[PDB]
Amino acid sequence: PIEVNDDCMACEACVEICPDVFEMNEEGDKAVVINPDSDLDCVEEAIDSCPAEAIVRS
Amino acid sequence: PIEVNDDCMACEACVEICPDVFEMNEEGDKAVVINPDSDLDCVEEAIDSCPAEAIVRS
Ligand code: F3S
Ligand code: F3S
Repeated sequence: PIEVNDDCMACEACVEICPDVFEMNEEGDKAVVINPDSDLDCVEEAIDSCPAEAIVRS
Repeated sequence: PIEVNDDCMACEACVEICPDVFEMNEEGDKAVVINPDSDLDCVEEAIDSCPAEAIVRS
């Protein structure tokens, strides 16, 4: 499944690109995965758009 | 890791009991796991307190 690692810089590109799969935590300093088994094509876009390369498939 | 399945009834007991691990999604109808690898003891409490038995360890 999809995970956000500790390299997250809170860029929030993933939230803008794929809102159905990524949300920011309450603190607002790390993205959260709402559906870790998503097949949406925006997932690939979010991974490719993360500067921190924080989004991975485990 | 910890997951919330589709049986979630949005009881939000998990959010009250272990706020560092569970948050509600934006719609507010499903809990989200902020740290799926957490070892906090409140995780066990949240699992035990979920009426829907929606929280599991995969
Ligand atoms: S830095 Fe974090 S907020 Fe999203 S764009 Fe990369 S996972
Ligand atoms: S119903 Fe859902 S909101 Fe939490 S208490 Fe059970 S996982």
